[PDB]
Amino acid sequence: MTILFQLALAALVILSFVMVIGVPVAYASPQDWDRSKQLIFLGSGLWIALVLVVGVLNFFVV
Amino acid sequence: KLPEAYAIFDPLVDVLPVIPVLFLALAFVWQAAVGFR
Amino acid sequence: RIPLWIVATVAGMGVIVIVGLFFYGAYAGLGSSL
Amino acid sequence: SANLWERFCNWVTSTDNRLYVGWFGVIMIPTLLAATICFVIAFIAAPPVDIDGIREPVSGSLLYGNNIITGAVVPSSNAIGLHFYPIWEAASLDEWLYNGGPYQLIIFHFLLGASCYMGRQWELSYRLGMRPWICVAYSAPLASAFAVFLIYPIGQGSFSDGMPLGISGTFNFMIVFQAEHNILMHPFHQLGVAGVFGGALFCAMHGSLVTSSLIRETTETESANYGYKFGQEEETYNIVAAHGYFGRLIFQYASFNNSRSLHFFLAAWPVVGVWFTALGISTMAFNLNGFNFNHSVIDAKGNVINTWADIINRANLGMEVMHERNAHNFPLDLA
Amino acid sequence: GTTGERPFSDIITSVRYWVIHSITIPALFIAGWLFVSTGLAYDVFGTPRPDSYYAQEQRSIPLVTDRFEAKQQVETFLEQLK
Amino acid sequence: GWFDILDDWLKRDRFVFVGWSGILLFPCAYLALGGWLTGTTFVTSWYTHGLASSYLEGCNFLTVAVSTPANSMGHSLLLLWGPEAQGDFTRWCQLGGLWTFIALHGAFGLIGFMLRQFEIARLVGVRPYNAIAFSAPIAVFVSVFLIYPLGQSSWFFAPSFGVAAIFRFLLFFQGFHNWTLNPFHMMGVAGVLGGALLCAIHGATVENTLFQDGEGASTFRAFNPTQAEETYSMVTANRFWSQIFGIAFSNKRWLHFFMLFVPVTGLWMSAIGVVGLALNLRSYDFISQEIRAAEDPEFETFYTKNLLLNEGIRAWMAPQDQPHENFVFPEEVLPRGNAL
Amino acid sequence: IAQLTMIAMIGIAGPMIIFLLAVRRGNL
Amino acid sequence: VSYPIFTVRWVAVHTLAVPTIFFLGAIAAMQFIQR
Amino acid sequence: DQESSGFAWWAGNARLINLSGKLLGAHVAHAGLIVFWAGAMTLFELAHFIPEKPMYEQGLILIPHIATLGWGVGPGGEVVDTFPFFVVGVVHLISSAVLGFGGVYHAIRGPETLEEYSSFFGYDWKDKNKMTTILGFHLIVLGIGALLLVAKAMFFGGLYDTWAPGGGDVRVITNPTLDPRVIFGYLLKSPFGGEGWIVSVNNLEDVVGGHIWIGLICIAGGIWHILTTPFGWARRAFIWSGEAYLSYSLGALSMMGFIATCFVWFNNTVYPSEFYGPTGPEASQAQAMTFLIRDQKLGANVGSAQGPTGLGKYLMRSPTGEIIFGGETMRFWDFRGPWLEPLRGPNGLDLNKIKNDIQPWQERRAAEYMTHAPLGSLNSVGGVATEINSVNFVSPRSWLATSHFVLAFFFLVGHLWHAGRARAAAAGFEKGIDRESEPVLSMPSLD
Ligand code: CLA
Ligand code: CLA
Ligand code: CLA
Ligand code: CLA
Ligand code: CLA
Ligand code: CLA
Ligand SMILES: CC1=C(/C=C/C(C)=C/C=C/C(C)=C/C=C/C=C(C)/C=C/C=C(C)/C=C/C2=C(C)CCCC2(C)C)C(C)(C)CCC1
Ligand SMILES: CC1=C(/C=C/C(C)=C/C=C/C(C)=C/C=C/C=C(C)/C=C/C=C(C)/C=C/C2=C(C)CCCC2(C)C)C(C)(C)CCC1
Ligand SMILES: [Ca+2]
Ligand SMILES: [Cl-]
Ligand SMILES: [Fe+2]
Repeated sequence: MTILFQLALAALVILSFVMVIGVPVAYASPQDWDRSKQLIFLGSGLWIALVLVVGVLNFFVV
Repeated sequence: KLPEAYAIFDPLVDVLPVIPVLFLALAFVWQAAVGFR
Repeated sequence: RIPLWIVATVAGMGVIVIVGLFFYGAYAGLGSSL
Repeated sequence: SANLWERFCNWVTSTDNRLYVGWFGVIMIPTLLAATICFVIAFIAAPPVDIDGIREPVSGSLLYGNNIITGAVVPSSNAIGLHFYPIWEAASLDEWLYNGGPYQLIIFHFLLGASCYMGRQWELSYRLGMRPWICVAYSAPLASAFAVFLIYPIGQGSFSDGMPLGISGTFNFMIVFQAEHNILMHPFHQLGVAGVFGGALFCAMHGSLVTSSLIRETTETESANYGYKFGQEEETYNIVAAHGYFGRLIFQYASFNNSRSLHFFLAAWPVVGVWFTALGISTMAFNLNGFNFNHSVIDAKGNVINTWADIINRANLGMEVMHERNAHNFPLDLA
Repeated sequence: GTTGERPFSDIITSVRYWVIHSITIPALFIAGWLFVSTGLAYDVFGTPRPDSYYAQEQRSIPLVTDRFEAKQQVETFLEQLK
Repeated sequence: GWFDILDDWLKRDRFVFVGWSGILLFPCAYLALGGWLTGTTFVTSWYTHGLASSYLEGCNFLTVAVSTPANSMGHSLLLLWGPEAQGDFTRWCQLGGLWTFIALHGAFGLIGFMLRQFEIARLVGVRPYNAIAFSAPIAVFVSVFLIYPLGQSSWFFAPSFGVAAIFRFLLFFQGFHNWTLNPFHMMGVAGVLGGALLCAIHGATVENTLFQDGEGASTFRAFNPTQAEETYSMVTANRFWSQIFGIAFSNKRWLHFFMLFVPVTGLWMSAIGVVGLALNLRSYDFISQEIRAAEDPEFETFYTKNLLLNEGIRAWMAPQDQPHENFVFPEEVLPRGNAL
Repeated sequence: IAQLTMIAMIGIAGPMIIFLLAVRRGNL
Repeated sequence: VSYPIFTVRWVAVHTLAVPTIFFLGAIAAMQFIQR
Repeated sequence: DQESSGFAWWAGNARLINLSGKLLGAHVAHAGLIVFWAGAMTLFELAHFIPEKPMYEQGLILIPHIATLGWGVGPGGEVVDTFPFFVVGVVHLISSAVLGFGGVYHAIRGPETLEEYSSFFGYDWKDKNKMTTILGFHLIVLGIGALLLVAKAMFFGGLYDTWAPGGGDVRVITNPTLDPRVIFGYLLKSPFGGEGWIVSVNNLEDVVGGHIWIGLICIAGGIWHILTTPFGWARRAFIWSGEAYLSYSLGALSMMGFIATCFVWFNNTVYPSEFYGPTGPEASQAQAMTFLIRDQKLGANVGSAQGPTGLGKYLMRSPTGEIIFGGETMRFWDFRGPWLEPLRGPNGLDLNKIKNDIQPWQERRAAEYMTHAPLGSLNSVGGVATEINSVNFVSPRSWLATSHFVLAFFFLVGHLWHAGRARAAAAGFEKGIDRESEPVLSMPSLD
């Protein structure tokens, strides 16, 4: 539960760091954002579940 | 202080506040890269 | 050839770092008050 | 009559008036005449004012023992604080002159008018088809009168703490300020002196560079000034020769060649610097004072090793400890 | 608009430049650092170390009081373990 | 002849023009700047003023400084190899040799620089009004950092090189010389203050009275580096001020000469005032005022008020500000109002 | 203790997201 | 063009450039002295 | 698309004056930075927050904003649960990512203009209706917000009422002043000493009540603009352009910035001295309290004590007859405060209560506030400029007040600047005098 929480919360940080540097260069070079429109979508969708994971999961650790 | 669990992020949260300033800064990194058009 | 805009943003952060070290030194050094 | 009011508005706004009485002017002209007329009478004949609310009248007018340098119009009483004290608030004028009523009548009308004076510096520029912004340069000196005549008093809780209207009275405002805020050790004041020193500096630079690079069109025994006619087409000085000299004094890229960039800098510098100085007084009006490095550097045992910052504190204490002799009854000066 | 000197822009960009200064700059830095950190600076400038303003007990200042025999007077101030 | 060859070389148009003048300017100008930067970080003012004055001791950019020599030194030039330091360097440092160093060097450096302007002016063939102007700053430096202390007991009372170390110079002058009440200091400020006005006011008048010579908003590019027409409506400017202030220029040649005059005259006056403070011939009091204040205890002006502020400044500062006087002012002798 | 570790990365991040664009050359 | 290296400009640039860094290094070190 | 042949680099953002879409990214990306801050700062504050210690002694300025809305605090501003703080902080911080996404998106991928990618969102500056309407939408969003407060106070928990009968405490307002005569009365109040205008609000009923009125009055105007166009004068009076609109909103913020500076400096109610520090006047008052209290214990008769000037060491009279504290503190006789009120009578400070009803909690309140006046230095050294280092402190009320006067000011310059530009832009000369047709040259000589 705890490590499980620190995983979700900690991974959620690296995804953000990755997501943050990503989306930019994404819409940036139109070399796609059609193939990456796929990547970004998964990052975005993923992120939300994560927040919800850490959200609900918070009430069990603290 | 930060709820017991998140304590591991104490240090992280220590720098968050200053970020906004960075953006005003970046805008300059950019223009420089794009040769002040 | 090293792109100018990089020479700057690098030499730049480099100064905020040293000048920032000075500001930290103000709450620890001899110039402290403690 | 094309319509009286229609006409009135055409006159007021007329750009053919010797002095452009504008829309802002309609407020300016009266407020400024009141401020000026009340001042001149005050400064010459007003009687002593109990500035510190402790029944210890300070006479500051010529007819009551003052000379131009010492004389001044004294601030409203401290008994009054920030309360509005219009003549119709006094049992009599005798009472109004004693509590420093004239001071408010003056500062309020002046600050009011001096603002409209800004509003006007815009209007005329509009009626004449010229770019605005001149009025924005004048926002600095105005923003100061405001800081020194209103912000500081609001902040400090009384108009009696506003800068007096007189030479020596001003030095008083300064000397005490320094003691209570240690302004010389505040970033904003420093930026202020940079702007003022700098201004005067640059004012001299430009002035000389230009005047020294004027195209000859005058006799050896004829005022070099005549070499210019009001309403000329071409320039009267070699801005390329100017830049040529100045570029060699220091070094080329550190010299202006664009008259427009030169003049922007020329305006930008002082105005920006004074803006900060005005924000300094407006900021130290809420007690966020200058750097306090008292007893910072201390030795290996704990002894206090003085710096010039400390020698400054002593001079400040002297001021603190002696200003307003009889006004304090308690330990801390929180007012 | 020009003189003999090689346009700074070109130099600050030349990989040769950095190849040289990446060595030179930090060089100078680490030197001065050591200048302070080795206590050498204190002796080059007679500047007191945190434990050398006063003698343990004394609370008086080592004020130089006469020009000509000044150097001599200063030396004696260092004496009282000041 | 080598001379003309030596010349030739010097007056050669480089990035940083050297010139004959440079032979004096650069050596000094660099030494002055160097000595300051050195003391600011390394030399102390302990043996001199009982003060920490360098980064090495803990001072920050505001509190650091190259403090004057002891009062014992008197007006001694304090040469590295003179009777004081005796060739020794470290001692020199501790006796404030670095002050007369920066002082005297920078002094020559201001001579060299003005000469430069004069030399470069001549070459480029322009009038020397940039040199005339610079007389003003020389006068200030000369009267304040040299003439002044030359009239006092010693270099110790000259302004020490440093930010804060200069603020006390200000406070001192108020407290001891009541300098703010001096006719010459006033003219001084009227000029610097009034000069920083012409600066700002003229600048804005130009930028907002410009003709359109481009299609852009950023009108900076729209400028002809190569003369021709006036870039701003001198005729419009005249009418503006003539209607808002009542008075307005109308002879750029005069408007610009005026700008040289105002601040250079101001600084010249502020100098004379100080040349007088050297002999302590100050503008301290108004006798008619003092006489009435003596006989009549209810007479109070913003002037009398100030003088009391001075008494406090002198009494509470003198002790740690003039160490050589071994002042001891018992708590009971210290002037103070009620409560504070 | 030394969360300077943090700053550092989030610091070279700003310039990075434009640099990679200087490489993928496009839309600056 | 065929620009030179050691020039007058270079000398100057170093007279200020070299010492500076040496000081910035010195000062940076002081930030750790104590008592 | 846009470069130097638009505007100069340093005026870059003005190149977006006519690209609705991108100009949306900016506003959506920016609004992100504010949430980011609010969020990221709260956690910074909490990360340093020490429960058993005054908030004002910790450089807090957001946690005290939450505390006022009745969150994590209880009796006398005692901090009970730090959760609401952590929550408010993280939530914002998250939403910053959501907004930031949209911003970045609308500014570098999505449509560069809107008018075509949807005529509902695309807009025309000179479109008096689109403008009056979008304005109308926002006038409603803000209106709902004003009620979002009225709700928290009346239904969801309350607010921190320092005037609490039993002594400062979270209280549920269930009786908002709705009487217009009173509510709007405030606007007709002098802004000078005593009558303080808006800043004189001194009880939560009016606060809550007044917000009820604003919420409605606000949404009402939101609908009205949705359903209308500026009349005639409204049109022959204003300038209709992208800049001109900005300017108007610039002067508006400026003014609100000055009003805010005075609120945090003077107001006791919506800015509880329990979370922020004691007010300027409140602290000077406390010194008098402290010493009248002390010396009275040493056997001094405060009522008849004569000070150096012959005015009254401890108690004197104001200009209209009321009994107030003496000393330089005579200037703050308009100060009212929970701790000091119980000593006031119908004629001001009552010599009998002062003589035997002073309570210990008051003595220490006066002492606390006396030693925490809003005096300090830039480097945060609490006290008078001549003080010594040791007590690292600068009242939150000082920080807030200064920061906002600077911002408020520069914005008034911003106003003048953007308004001056708009008027020249409209008539059309903001780029120079027509070399050919130089207006001045067609006017008679006044000479
Ligand atoms: C605008 C309102 C505002 C206010 C009122 C405060 C108030 C406060 N902050 Mg916060 N802060 C803010 C915005 C604000 N902050 C923002 C936007 C950030 C993100 C960068 C932060 C980040 C922050 C941090 C990281 C910390 C604080 C802390 C604090 C507290 C201590 C203050 C201090 O030490 O100041 C000292 C600061 C200064 C003296 C800086 C003055 C700078 C001015 C504005 C610059 C003037 C220059 C001018 C712009 C030049 C341009 C001119 C040119 C164009 C010509 C104080 C309660 C501290 C805390 O909580 O600890 C107790 C703390 O550690 N703040
Ligand atoms: C060319 C520019 C220049 C100038 C004008 C000065 C000027 C000065 N220096 Mg500086 N100096 C310079 C460059 C310069 N310096 C440089 C580049 C350095 C770094 C090496 C220094 C390092 C330096 C130090 C370390 C010191 C000075 C000091 C001084 C001051 C007094 C020294 C003195 O008494 O000289 C006397 C002048 C001469 C030697 C000129 C003699 C010229 C004639 C024509 C030659 C005749 C010679 C012949 C042998 C004599 C026959 C006579 C017979 C009876 C014996 C003086 C203001 C001192 C100071 O600041 O004191 C507080 C000091 O301690 N300087
Ligand atoms: C309500 C907010 C607001 C908005 C939306 C705008 C919007 C606009 N402004 Mg206005 N402005 C405002 C407030 C605002 N302004 C205020 C309050 C002032 C008074 C100072 C001004 C003064 C102003 C001027 C003087 C000009 C504009 C211009 C413009 C236009 C182009 C933008 C630009 O030039 O970016 C480019 C931005 C920059 C180069 C950034 C400068 C950075 C500032 C000065 C530093 C602030 C210091 C910071 C806090 C310190 C942090 C530390 C650092 C080391 C990290 C744009 C329409 C320009 C124009 O063309 O007019 C139509 C123009 O020339 N504005
Ligand atoms: C408040 C902040 C701010 C904002 C929101 C904007 C916004 C905008 N600017 Mg302005 N600008 C600013 C400050 C700002 N600016 C300042 C201070 C200056 C003066 C230095 C300028 C100078 C300026 C110029 C000179 C120009 C603009 C232009 C533009 C527009 C196009 C963007 C672009 O060119 O992308 C280019 C794209 C990139 C190279 C990528 C940069 C990286 C992205 C945007 C950041 C990613 C952020 C974060 C790390 C990731 C979040 C991800 C997460 C949500 C998952 C856009 C509306 C342009 C215009 O007029 O529009 C046509 C233009 O020419 N701006
Ligand atoms: C500032 C507010 C704002 C505004 C005015 C717009 C406006 C627009 N967006 Mg952008 N957007 C925003 C924020 C905003 N967006 C943010 C923060 C993000 C990141 C998540 C995006 C992401 C985004 C994408 C990915 C796309 C757009 C597109 C568009 C355009 C088409 C309309 C549309 O999407 O309808 C959508 C449908 C609706 C009208 C329903 C919205 C209802 C939601 C569920 C409720 C929102 C609730 C709100 C918070 C509370 C208000 C309630 C209160 C009154 C009681 C339109 C110009 C599209 C485009 O580019 O096409 C041209 C597109 O593909 N936007
Ligand atoms: C803040 C958002 C907001 C904004 C930006 C607007 C904007 C506008 N409104 Mg709307 N309005 C709003 C909210 C808003 N309104 C709300 C909430 C309501 C419901 C009460 C209304 C009701 C309303 C009506 C009934 C009308 C407008 C009209 C207008 C338009 C012209 C207004 C004008 O000329 O004023 C300038 C007005 C003057 C010449 C009078 C100056 C005198 C002021 C009031 C007093 C002096 C001010 C002083 C400095 C402040 C101190 C405080 C005071 C209490 C002592 C303008 C587009 C008009 C229109 O064209 O309709 C479509 C119109 O007839 N509005
Ligand atoms: C990490 C993280 C996060 C986030 C983040 C973000 C969102 C960020 C951003 C960031 C950014 C946004 C950054 C930036 C940076 C920047 C910089 C670092 C810059 C710099 C610059 C410079 C240095 C410059 C310079 C110059 C000069 C001086 C001159 C002129 C030119 C130029 C401009 C070049 C989170 C919370 C999730 C969690 C944890 C982690
Ligand atoms: C257009 C543009 C621009 C701008 C930009 C912007 C304005 C941006 C923004 C952005 C943003 C606005 C962003 C945001 C982001 C965010 C994020 C990314 C977040 C995250 C978060 C998290 C992750 C959380 C969580 C947590 C918790 C709860 C606790 C513990 C810790 C943590 C932190 C983990 C510029 C100038 C550059 C340039 C030009 C263009
Ligand atoms: Ca932490
Ligand atoms: Cl006084
Ligand atoms: Fe000019």
